Amino acid sequence: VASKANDAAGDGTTTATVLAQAIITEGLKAVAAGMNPMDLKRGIDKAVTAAVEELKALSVPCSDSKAIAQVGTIS
Amino acid sequence: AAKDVKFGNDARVKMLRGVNVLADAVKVTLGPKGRNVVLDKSFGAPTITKDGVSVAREIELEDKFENMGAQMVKEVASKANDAAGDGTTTATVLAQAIITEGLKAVAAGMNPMDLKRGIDKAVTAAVEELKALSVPCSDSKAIAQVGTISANSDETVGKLIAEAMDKVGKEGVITVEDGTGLQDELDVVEGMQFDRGYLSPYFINKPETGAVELESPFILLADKKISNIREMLPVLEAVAKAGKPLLIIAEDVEGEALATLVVNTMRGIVKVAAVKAPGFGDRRKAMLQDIATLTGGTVISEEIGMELEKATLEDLGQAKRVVINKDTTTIIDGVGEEAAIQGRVAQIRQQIEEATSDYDREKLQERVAKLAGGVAVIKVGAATEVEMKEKKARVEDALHATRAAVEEGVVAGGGVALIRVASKLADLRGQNEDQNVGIKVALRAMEAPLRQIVLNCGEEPSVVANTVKGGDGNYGYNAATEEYGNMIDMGILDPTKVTRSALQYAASVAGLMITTECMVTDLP
Amino acid sequence: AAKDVKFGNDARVKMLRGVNVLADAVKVTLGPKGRNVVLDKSFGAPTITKDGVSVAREIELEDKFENMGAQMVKEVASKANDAAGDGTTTATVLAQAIITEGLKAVAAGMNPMDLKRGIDKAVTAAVEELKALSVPCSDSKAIAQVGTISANSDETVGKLIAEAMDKVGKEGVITVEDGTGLQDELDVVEGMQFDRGYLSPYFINKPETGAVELESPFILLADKKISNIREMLPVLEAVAKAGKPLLIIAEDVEGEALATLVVNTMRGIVKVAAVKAPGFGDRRKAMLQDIATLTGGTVISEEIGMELEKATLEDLGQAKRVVINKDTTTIIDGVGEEAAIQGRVAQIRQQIEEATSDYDREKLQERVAKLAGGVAVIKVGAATEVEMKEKKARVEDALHATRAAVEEGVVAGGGVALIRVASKLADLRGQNEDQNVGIKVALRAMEAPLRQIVLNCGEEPSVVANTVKGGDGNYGYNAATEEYGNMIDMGILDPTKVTRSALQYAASVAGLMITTECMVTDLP
Ligand SMILES: Nc1ncnc2c1ncn2[C@@H]1O[C@H](COP(=O)(O)OP(=O)(O)O)[C@@H](O)[C@H]1O
Ligand SMILES: [Mg+2]
Repeated sequence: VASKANDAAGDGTTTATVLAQAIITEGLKAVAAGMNPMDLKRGIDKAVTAAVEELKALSVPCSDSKAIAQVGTIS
Repeated sequence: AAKDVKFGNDARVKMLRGVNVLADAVKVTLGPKGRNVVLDKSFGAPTITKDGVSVAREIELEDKFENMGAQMVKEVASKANDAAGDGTTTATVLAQAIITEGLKAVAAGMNPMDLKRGIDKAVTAAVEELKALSVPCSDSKAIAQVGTISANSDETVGKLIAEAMDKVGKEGVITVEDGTGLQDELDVVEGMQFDRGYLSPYFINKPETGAVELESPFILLADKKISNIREMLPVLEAVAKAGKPLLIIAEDVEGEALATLVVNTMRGIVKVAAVKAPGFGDRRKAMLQDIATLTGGTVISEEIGMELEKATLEDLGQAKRVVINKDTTTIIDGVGEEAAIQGRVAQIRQQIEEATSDYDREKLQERVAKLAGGVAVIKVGAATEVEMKEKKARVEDALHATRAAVEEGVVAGGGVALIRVASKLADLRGQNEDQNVGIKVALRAMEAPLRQIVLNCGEEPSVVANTVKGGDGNYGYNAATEEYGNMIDMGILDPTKVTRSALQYAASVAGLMITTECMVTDLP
Repeated sequence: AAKDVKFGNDARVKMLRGVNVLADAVKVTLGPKGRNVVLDKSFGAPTITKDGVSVAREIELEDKFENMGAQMVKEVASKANDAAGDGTTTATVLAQAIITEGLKAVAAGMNPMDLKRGIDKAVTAAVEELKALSVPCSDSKAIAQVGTISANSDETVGKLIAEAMDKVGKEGVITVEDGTGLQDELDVVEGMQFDRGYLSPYFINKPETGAVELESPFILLADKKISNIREMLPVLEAVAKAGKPLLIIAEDVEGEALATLVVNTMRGIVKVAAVKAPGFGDRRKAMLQDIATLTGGTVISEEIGMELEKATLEDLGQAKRVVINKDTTTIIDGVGEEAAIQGRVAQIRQQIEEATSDYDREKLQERVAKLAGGVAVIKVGAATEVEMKEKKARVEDALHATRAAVEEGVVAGGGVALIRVASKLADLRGQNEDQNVGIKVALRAMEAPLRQIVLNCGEEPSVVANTVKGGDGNYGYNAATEEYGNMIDMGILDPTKVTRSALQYAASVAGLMITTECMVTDLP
């Protein structure tokens, strides 16, 4: 995850890693509760396809020099 | 003594294994078709047994901790039996079922406090459901019914119990003695029982019952706390040369004279036993005087000046028998004059005229009850001595289940009742998703006994379980004959008390463990 | 005996682990929703408990050093309880909090002596803040209030305490006895209590209280130091054949006769106990004569010629009860004549006319007080014996918290008070940057109890902590019901004495450790 995140945008690799550790922790806990892992997956994926649409909706264009300097700086 | 302390997970894992060894050894004996456990015995040949209570008693593990696990379940499952008359194994079997699944849950990273809540709810709910499934046992017909079944199809055992209850009441005290002829006998006789047990296990002279049986002994009725053995020497030397046992009823008996009387009996000259007096404070005064009257004995009150050093046989009470156990003393046939016992009744009955409180009226009534009410004795008749003390044993078994059947009724016996109540509350929810798991753990635990009976029989559990669940009420599987039917009709029943007690007691120790964070014990 | 010596860091690391095992085992039980600790017991089934005092008592480690750590915290937390009535656990939990964080600091290379200064300031300041947060408890209404809450919503317990204090004063001696009926009783009776404890723990006959309870014993009032057991043989043989206990009050009792009386009771014939006389020098003369008068006994002064070999029962005093603990003796109902006790009062009252010093006047007054002031006894009534000695226990609990509430008032009980005082002094500075760390270590240690209560309940600590901080005064979280509110209104309160004591005591041992450079012990 950490690696692909990087080939993709060259940033957010830590975030990615943090999310994965988190999906895994929680998911495995639910597998121990006796849930069906293939469904836990389908749920996770549905949740995500939805999240991505949500993000594309929150996204506002970054086009002025100030905004660009801001992403640069934060990075 | 330096201790070994274990925390959280370690603590609980040790506990789990401890309990598993207990349960795995004890559970294989559950059905009507249990497997054998071989129990070594220092001298001579080993013991082959299918009796869970016997197996349990032997379980003690090397790993302290692991041991503590096992000993904990043992303790509580024995209490189940203490209060119900059975279930020791069932309780253990269920105890494992919750502990296993709950304990996995905590270890997976769910909340212990919630898991307990869920289990506890699931139990509360099932206990209710049990009351609903429960078929009453109230009339003489029903009494004799559960008696006969509980005594293994023997219709005459059912009869004798029904008759005893028919004579002294469902509450009245019924005891069992060895029979003198081939004929059964039922006699009612002046006597009494009170909720007070032996002061030392070393008083037990019938190891198989965990009980003290004393043959027509003298009874000492002191009123002080017997601490010194000195007060005894006159009375303990008269009842020595009289070649008879001696029962002591007083405030208490402190080590100084207790530990002496203990070693004095367990391989020693005068064989005796002592128990605390019934009641406390202002009650015990008259409550002890009642037993005096009943046994024609004299009460040695310090508040009058008399001491135990100033006492002879003429002061001691007398009764043709007396049995003590863990927590009950019952005296049988008191030599106290009829003119006296009926006289005391007249005194107390009058005293009820006071009616200053519904507590005082009811408390004086309980006293009239014990005294004039009497004790019903069953003498078990048989052809041979082997048959005799065997039939005698089943009569005691049946009496147990019947007293229990009266109180809370009976239900499907094969595990069935538990399987049933569980499939009923299969929507049950909590608030935490963690409490759900709690409820489910508990629910699925309730299938354990049936699944185990079936397994022991060499049949498929899942298959029998599923079809028992498919039904309703007391429809079940009779592992003995492999037919489905109405378990009660088929004569496979447990008193409600016992199935409940088993469950509640299993649940208690499981919750306790699921919430244990620390464990302290001695160094290996 | 060759020793093993550890220095500086080694020494402290060992100490830390020692304390951590103590605290980690004891702390899991803190809340109204504690977890269980399983405590093995040689024979029989283990003990499951949520009682930190019980857990602590068992903790002793193999690694000496590590053990010394644990034992040190144990000592000091028990003193907290000694002086306040509670907090044993809380003290431990806070003790860890400081020790952990302070001890990291020292190891990081900061100055121990400053770290102590900072902690000690933070504490001094918080103790003040506590006095400010404190709500008084003075009138009968307030007494009964904290009583009832401290006795678990039982309004009748609050009443009886309020009534007792209403009879013999907020100072007056109040004891608790087993009840004879169903009714509570409150009687005032001639007696006395003085700050002097048993000479040997082996005198304890009630292991659960760590106390000596003797039933209407004779009282020996010697005036010399009892060293030889020879002086005893006449009196110790009369009180043997009298079948009664015996209390000894004299200068002291030296091993020669102490160690003999010790083994003479712990599994032996005459069961007795002895304590030192109250006061020293010229005071003890009359101070002992007071007890004589009160018990109608004779004082055996060597300065008169009488010896203990020249003493019979007629010389011994008498009282219907007497309880001794670690450091208190209180005698209940002395048989001394009214004409005598009132006579002695008249003698002493007159003697106050002297008024040569505000020390002599006040000292003769304390004597009049004990003698004519009397002792108020509560008899706890109940329906069953189990209920009885249970209710009796909560009455003693409540009495404890009430005596403490009177002295220093009450505050928010959920850890809350501590969390509060901490968020108040959150600017506090020292001079060393090292002293700051000291203050901060201490401040943040004050959140430990709340954080822990919350944790034991399975809720988030940080979140509950933050919102308790967000409020004012006695706003807090009630872990039992999970509602925020006014802790005092909601009936969750600690006497101010106990919260303070706990804090101060934890702070003492923490600083002691942070300033420890060497540790000497025996070789493994
Ligand atoms: N001032 C700040 N306060 C809160 N979040 C910040 C701040 N500055 C940067 N971040 C966030 O921290 C995240 C960290 O980026 P970084 O540490 O490089 O993780 P990654 O490798 O996943 O990019 C970014 O997602 C950004 O949103
Ligand atoms: Mg980044």
